[PDB]
Amino acid sequence: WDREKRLSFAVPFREMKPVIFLDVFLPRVTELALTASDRQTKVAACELLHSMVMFMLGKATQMPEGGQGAPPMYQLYKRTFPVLLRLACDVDQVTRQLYEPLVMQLIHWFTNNKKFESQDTVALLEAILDGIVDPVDSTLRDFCGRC
Amino acid sequence: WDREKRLSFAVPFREMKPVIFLDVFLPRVTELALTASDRQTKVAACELLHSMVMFMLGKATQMPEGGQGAPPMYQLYKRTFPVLLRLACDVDQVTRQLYEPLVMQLIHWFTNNKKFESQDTVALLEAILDGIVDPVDSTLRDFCGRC
Amino acid sequence: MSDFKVEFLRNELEIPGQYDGRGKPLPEYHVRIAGFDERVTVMASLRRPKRIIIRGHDEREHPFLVKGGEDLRQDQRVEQLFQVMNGILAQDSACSQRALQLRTYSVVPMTSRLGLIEWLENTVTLKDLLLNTMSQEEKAAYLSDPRAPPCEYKDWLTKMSGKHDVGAYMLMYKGANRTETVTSFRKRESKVPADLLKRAFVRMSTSPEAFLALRSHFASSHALICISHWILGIGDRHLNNFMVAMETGGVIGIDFGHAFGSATQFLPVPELMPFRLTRQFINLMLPMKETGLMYSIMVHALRAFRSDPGLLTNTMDVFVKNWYPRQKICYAKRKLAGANPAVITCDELLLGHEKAPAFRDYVAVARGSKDHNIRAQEPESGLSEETQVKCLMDQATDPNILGRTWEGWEPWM
Amino acid sequence: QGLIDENPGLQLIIRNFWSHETRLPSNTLDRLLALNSLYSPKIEVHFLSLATNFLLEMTSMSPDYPNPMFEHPLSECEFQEYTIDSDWRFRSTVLTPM
Ligand SMILES: Nc1ncnc2c1ncn2[C@@H]1O[C@H](COP(=O)(O)OP(=O)(O)O)[C@@H](O)[C@H]1O
Repeated sequence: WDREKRLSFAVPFREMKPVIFLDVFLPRVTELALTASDRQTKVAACELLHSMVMFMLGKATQMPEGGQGAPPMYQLYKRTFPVLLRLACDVDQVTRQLYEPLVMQLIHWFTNNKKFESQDTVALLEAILDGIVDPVDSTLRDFCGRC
Repeated sequence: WDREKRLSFAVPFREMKPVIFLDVFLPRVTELALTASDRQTKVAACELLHSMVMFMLGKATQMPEGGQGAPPMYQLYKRTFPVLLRLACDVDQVTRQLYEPLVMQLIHWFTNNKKFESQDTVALLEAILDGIVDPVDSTLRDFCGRC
Repeated sequence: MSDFKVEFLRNELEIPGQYDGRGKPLPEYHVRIAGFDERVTVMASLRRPKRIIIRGHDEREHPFLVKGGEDLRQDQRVEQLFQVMNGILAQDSACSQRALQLRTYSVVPMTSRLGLIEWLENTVTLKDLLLNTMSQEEKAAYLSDPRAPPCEYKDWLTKMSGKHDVGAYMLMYKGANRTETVTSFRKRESKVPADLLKRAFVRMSTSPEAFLALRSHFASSHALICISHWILGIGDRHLNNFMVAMETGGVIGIDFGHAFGSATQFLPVPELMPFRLTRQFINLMLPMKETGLMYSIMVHALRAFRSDPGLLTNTMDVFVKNWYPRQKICYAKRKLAGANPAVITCDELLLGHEKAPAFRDYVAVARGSKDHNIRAQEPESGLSEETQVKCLMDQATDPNILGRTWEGWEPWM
Repeated sequence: QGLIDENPGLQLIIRNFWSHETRLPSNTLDRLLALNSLYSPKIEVHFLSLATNFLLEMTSMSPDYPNPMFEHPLSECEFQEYTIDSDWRFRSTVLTPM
């Protein structure tokens, strides 16, 4: 999902500081989050993905790259936002309470004055719109509307 | 020099992570840097202040506060820039080589597209101008001009 | 262009070239022109095209690479032939098992001197990809290193009695023994970094489970495109002229400013390369070798094409409009029926230019030495697909014929 | 008393003595409580510097020590390294246009 591997984590051992790339986890973690059967697995995955998307936002603000091309983590946002969306307004009450507020918070952030212009907001809006048009996920429509 | 103490450092011990506020060092470190007599002390101080101003820039980009008032570390910039300036074009060759490039680099950064508008650049420009008008530091004039 | 506003008394313009005859159109769906943005950029090549960005009915963009000055009708027709080509590939079972498909792109000849070409979104130029992956250190080793020509080549012209930049090749073919040229070519190729594309892909694929797939797919795509091009799409394989789809790994044919024959009839840039099998592609299948996946897929493809030749032979009669076409099509049918690719390229040279002082040595180069080139052993006609492909391989990758090729057609990549 | 000795060499040697693991404890708080014992009236004028040096040089072997303080640079600009000459010379010393 990304040419070069952002989401650099530094799992903080004591005797050393190795780096673990959280992006490689993500494409499978998200699939778990949407469609896992065992609900313990699903809720655990959802809580991981909440943590991980929060990390995306964080590593974004520690901008390593101020534009001059595709914004960093845009490529990641494009494919994590539809996940975040249709995983909100899922029909697990726990996931719903966990992600509906976060999607609202994300929408909030992505019209904060700082980087109101950025392609990241462009992408998120594009995601919401392709969320409206969603053919099958009937209930996704309503949350996308509220979004 | 600042109401609330930015420049939060986390001197990285092993068994714990205490926080040391580098800002309290600064008002005396700078005086050392400009006017110290013992040249070993002076060069050491200069190298500390280079490190410390670099830290200012770093902690700036880890914006904890995106405006909505006085930009953070503006109050610090106002009183560290005249230091940085007139400490460049000092008459110690080591300090000169160390800080003239940094002042050029700072001027460079503070017209990078990202935060070209910020009051930080306003302050730095105001500093350069009050550097031109400097009455006594004759040689400061020329460096300020080049700046 | 600036002031297009959708307005009455004006028939709405639908985005050029949005029809493909696999079914009744549903003509309402097609996106129609709705003004188009600024920021046209050029593509940095001779006959500078530029890159319009048309936005339409749907607010999703549609870059179309406006391009003029050429009788694009050629490109349109050749793209249509790939279309039928891809059909013939699909309709077989053996080939379809591996899901081979050339990728076509809409060519819409707008007039005698203008025609849009749909930009393939999310793709990068092969030499662009290559140069992009190389380390900034060695990047200077192509931009400018002590061997000022990308690898010693333009300088080596002088060493081969060639003084000036253009046309000096017209002399080297005289005294070029099979050794000093070949040894030089080995050297220059060696200097160029190895494990390039391999690095690019390793960067591309997530987990080693994916590298093998993407490699198979790149190899298949480049293979199929190569063979199909040998059928007709010869010529002008500048490393700008192979696009690689970052998204999916396909190698997509790009330019066809010279179709079949148009490569080698045009004397000032004599070309004896039927394929593009230069080093970095070989080195990709590193532990394997050429004649690994690539040769097999060659065999399969060519066997497919010859199954019902009329479908493709007696389709390129679109050259209705002596006659050069009446004979280039003849070469085509000859090769499809099976001729020593050396023989067909030699005939191409023989018709190409009999007035130059080289066509003796040109023909000699094409044929290749009997001792160490497996092309020269086969009969001029009546070839079996196995033999046809294998001979064509050697003719493509032969160090000798490669090494003396045109600068620009970067034979080392 | 030796911790201030005139020769820099013995200075380093005695300090390295007092910083080996089995002399002053290895964690922080046990160090901070220990350094109070490392004091005498005569070591005064330097005692502050000496305490600081001990504490930080135990910081020196912690894992974040070489890990760069800020994860990303602030641009794409290429970074070179240059040494500073510092050859026992100041700046107003060589007459101008030679
Ligand atoms: N289908 C395409 N999609 C996007 N860009 C393309 C496409 N085809 C060509 N290009 C651009 O066109 C350039 C090549 O121009 P080309 O079509 O070969 O005409 P010419 O033969 O004059 O170069 C390449 O550098 C590539 O960047």
